[PDB]
Amino acid sequence: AVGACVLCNSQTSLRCGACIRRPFLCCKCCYDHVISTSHKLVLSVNPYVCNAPGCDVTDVTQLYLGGMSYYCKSHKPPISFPLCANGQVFGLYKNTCVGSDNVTDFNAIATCDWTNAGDYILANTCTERLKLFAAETLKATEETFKLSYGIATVREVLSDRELHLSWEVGKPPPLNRNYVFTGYRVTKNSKVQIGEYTFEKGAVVYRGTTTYKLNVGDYFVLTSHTVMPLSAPTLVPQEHYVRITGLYPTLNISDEFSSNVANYQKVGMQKYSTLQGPPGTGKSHFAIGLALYYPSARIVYTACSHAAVDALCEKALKYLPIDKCSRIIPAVECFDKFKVNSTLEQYVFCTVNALPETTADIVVFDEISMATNYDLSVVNARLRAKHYVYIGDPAQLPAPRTLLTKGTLEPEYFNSVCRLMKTIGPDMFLGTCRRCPAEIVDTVSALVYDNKLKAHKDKSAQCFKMFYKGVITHDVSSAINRPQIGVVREFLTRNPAWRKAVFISPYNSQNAVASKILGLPTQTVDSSQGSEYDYVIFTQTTETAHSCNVNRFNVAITRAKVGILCIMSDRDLYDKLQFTSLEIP
Amino acid sequence: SKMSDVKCTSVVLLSVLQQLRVESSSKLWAQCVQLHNDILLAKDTTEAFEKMVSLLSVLLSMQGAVDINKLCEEMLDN
Amino acid sequence: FNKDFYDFAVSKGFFKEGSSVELKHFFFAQDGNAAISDYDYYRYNLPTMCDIRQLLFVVEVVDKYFDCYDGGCINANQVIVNNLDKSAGFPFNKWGKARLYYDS
Amino acid sequence: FSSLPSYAAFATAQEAYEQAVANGDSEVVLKKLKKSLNVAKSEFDRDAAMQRKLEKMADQAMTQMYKQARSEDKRAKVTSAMQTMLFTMLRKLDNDALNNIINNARDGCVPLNIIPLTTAAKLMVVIPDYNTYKNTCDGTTFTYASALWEIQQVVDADSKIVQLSEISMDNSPNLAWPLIVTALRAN
Amino acid sequence: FSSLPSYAAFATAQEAYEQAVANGDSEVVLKKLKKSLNVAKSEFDRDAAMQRKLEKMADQAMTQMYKQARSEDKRAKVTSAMQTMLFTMLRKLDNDALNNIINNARDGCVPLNIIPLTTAAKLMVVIPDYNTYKNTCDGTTFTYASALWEIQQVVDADSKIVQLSEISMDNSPNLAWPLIVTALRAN
RNA sequence: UGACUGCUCCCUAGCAUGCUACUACCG
RNA sequence: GCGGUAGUAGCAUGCUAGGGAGCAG
Ligand SMILES: [Zn+2]
Ligand SMILES: [Zn+2]
Ligand SMILES: [Zn+2]
Repeated sequence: AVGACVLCNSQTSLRCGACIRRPFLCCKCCYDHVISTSHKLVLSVNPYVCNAPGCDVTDVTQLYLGGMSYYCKSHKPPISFPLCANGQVFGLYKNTCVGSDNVTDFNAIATCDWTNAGDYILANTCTERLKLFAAETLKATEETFKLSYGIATVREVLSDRELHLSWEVGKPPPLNRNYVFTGYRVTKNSKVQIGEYTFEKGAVVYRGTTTYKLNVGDYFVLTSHTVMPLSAPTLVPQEHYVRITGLYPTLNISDEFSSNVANYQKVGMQKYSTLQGPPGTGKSHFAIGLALYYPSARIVYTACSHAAVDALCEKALKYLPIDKCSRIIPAVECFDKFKVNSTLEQYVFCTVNALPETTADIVVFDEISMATNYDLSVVNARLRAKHYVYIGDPAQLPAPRTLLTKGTLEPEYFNSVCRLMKTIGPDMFLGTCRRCPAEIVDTVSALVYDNKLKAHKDKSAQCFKMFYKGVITHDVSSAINRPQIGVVREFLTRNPAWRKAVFISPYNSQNAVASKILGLPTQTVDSSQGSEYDYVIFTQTTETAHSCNVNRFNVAITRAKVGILCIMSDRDLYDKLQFTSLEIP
Repeated sequence: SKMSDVKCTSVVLLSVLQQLRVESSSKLWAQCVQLHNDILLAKDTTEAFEKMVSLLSVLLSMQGAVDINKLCEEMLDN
Repeated sequence: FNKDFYDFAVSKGFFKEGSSVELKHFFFAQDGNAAISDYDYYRYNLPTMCDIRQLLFVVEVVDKYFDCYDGGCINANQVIVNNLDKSAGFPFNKWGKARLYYDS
Repeated sequence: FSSLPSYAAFATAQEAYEQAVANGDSEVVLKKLKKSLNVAKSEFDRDAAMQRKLEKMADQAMTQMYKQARSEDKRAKVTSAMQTMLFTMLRKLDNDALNNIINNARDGCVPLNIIPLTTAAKLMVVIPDYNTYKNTCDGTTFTYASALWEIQQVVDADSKIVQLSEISMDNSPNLAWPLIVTALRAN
Repeated sequence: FSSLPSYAAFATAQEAYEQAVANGDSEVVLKKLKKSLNVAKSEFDRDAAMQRKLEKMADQAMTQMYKQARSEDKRAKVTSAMQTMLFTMLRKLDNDALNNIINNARDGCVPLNIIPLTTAAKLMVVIPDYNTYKNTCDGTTFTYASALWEIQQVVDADSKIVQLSEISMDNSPNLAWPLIVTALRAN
């Protein structure tokens, strides 16, 4: 149990008892963390408790160590010394201690709800390992609070598509089913296979993702594992390599790209690089480029989900051999198309969930946005490659910051990968303005991405704009928008080719209800991973707080190819944007 | 000397083979216990180096369980 | 295997070829047919009639080797038990050791 | 020793009674001073024996602690250690049969059963590549575990009975190379 | 010590003697300065050496009485576990075939070795080898103990289901041999 | 999963005795 | 000048309990 106080870099054997992760604190952190912050409990190779029939005084306060155990004051076999004395706590390594000058780390973060702005901003000015521990404590606080929620159950089997569900009574219950509910069932006393169910609509209408067999009494509740400690940093110092020696370059060179040999030589003489890439900025076709140009290079490809891997795998088997990819499946949405159970290849793909550690040479991942430093650290410890080319964008589809109570922080102050860039400067030049049109690129590079992309392709004067204020009407538990969906439908009828789109909306219940009289497939907003299509109907709300807070969906606009539909009710993103303005009938 | 170094490597070879759940096949654990009890009672270092090939081959025929390459490039026989 | 002790002993001139002291005491392993094969050694108990006129005299010369002792029954508060943390039999090793039944 | 709060009594009284014989005085003054020396001397040879017992006691509890923590890292790492022990011991033996089936089973030629010691003694190994076949066996003769076997049947992945004449750095790239060679012991 | 009923005398005698040191004290009042905190101090030490004995005695019944409670709570958890057994091994007595031999008995006493032999529903046969199998359990039905039993399952030592066709004269070398046949009573 | 006995070494807590100095009253 | 009495600290012996370990039949 001999861990490490990385609040001091000190090697100790204690840990705070009534604390979030029970981390390793030295004799000089666990000395002041207990007196001010009420953590009157420390855990060692043996817990600091009384050791006499019935005792209930367990506070490493004035407990005295004697007779091979920790006795107490009230009943006094004192004949010994107190556990806390002379600016230290008793334990191993009582001599080799360093101390910390920032006393109020636990005093500020071990009591709060892990959601305050001040905690985050002082976190983003810490070191790499302290912030790694901060991210592990954020995962740990999420999982700790994961077992303080409700449970679903079914006690009465009814006819299909008409069931009933009660969750709970008198406790503080909204949840954007993001990660869906797969509990396990019960019949009399043992566990019975049930499968995975999806609850979107809701006597209460029930949809079906796959055929199943309901039983009486089946419960649903989620169990999540604990993130294990990792042993690798997130970022790396800048150190230009000697030469491009040790690689196997290829005689043939592409000619449809005019910025390929320059960037190849650049990555040849550069070690690590980060960029701000919107969807379709080299993630689509440049991975194949570096694959063919650098054959012997052990390029690992991974996304946060298998669906962004699908975007490259669909056409990754036509131009290149089928066997060039390899992913493992567990026994999250996937499909068994590739050769699974083969962890040996030259272009071994990867997954955030799990993959064995053998070898790697080049770092290239897809969108790494919907996670904190956890993803960078798990991918740096899973495999350590010679070169780093971070494709994607730190602020593309950010992970929702659990419970929001105090507004939303300014993107500029992200964890590690956004402020460094806009305090030192961009490293590499990269852009794929092939798919995306200019009407989006102009404003997106006007807001945050100044002088990074050029207006290559023109616009067919198709974008829809109509300034409508509308009237909002909230209820006790929901709200339905009358004006804006109606005017959208009225505008759609004016074009004959508009019934081949999808039905995507900020809220799943709204579009689900509205599809019962139009007949459109249900869709939601979690991550449009590598899925670009021409027609789309976009919406927002509740703007004010949930939709109109910051540019959470600026990059996400780039899915279309010749035009998009994005209405807005404010006057901050149209001051110079030129969406075709028209008046209502 | 040489007969006491074989009698101590067959005690560590049936502990590696007992931690890999070879006890769950009572048609092969009954042979490994007979090749280990017979080495310990041997009285020649030419008829105990040949029951150490049968006993060691049980571990090298168990595939994934033991990473032979890692374990041989770990400051040992290369 | 205690490899440190064996290395230390070998580095001090032990276990040489043709030595007076060899290793002959080991831990022997057994397979799953060991308990029943040991129980089946009870086939060596055969019914045996004795010579009663001779045994009734031997039992009287034998109870003279036991004449210098004393004995009798003792109360439950005079009984001495050492190591109360040892098994308590069938139908009971399911609920505790001898301490549980000497306390209950 | 020093640094003890009750130490400025065995210094003043020790210095006083001391100098007191040079200047000198009545026996009354001497007795008075000695009955202050002993009165504030017991206070020193009591607070520097209790400490003398605490200083060694402390260095025992903080040694059982070192034992309860090394004996839980010695038990949680059993697997990783006995595999290292075995291969440190297998190198030192420097046998020939043991150093063949180990090198062979590192490049790929592992067996599929126990190596039998009899005279018929059927064997089944898995040659993964042509070089491993060329080095090991030539003709109908196979060398393994410092013994000679005679190949009786060769089988590719499913059931493809390879004739010994059609495996030759040539027809060889055209098959599923994990073979299953069957042999019998010699004499 | 703040409630011992002999602190008042000690406190006052200290004040009278100690606090009145600066004031000129003759050799007659000095006795009061000396033999007033004395005796009182002796009594206080006597009032503190008895309190220390009462405390320890007390803290030897608030520990020996937790142990009398612990054991009775435990005595009630085993008294309710044997009861939950002797009433679960009873609902299992086919009381039509058991009240038919306790009735034909002369007085109602029977040997215990004939109760599972004549009033049981299941038979378990453990077979070492194949030769024993064909003289004891051949076919799907066999007779034993003046009855007829029909085979229901044949597990093996590993506890994997065997079928009555894997049991040949020559497939026998390929089975974990202590074979366990489970059969049910017929008619 | 871990029986019944006997002997013996090491460590901690409590009880009484054995030569001393410290106290204080008493001779 | 000495003896007795009641606390306190310090060093060894024996006995009674608890804990860990070694050997024998
Ligand atoms: Zn804490
Ligand atoms: Zn510290
Ligand atoms: Zn206590």
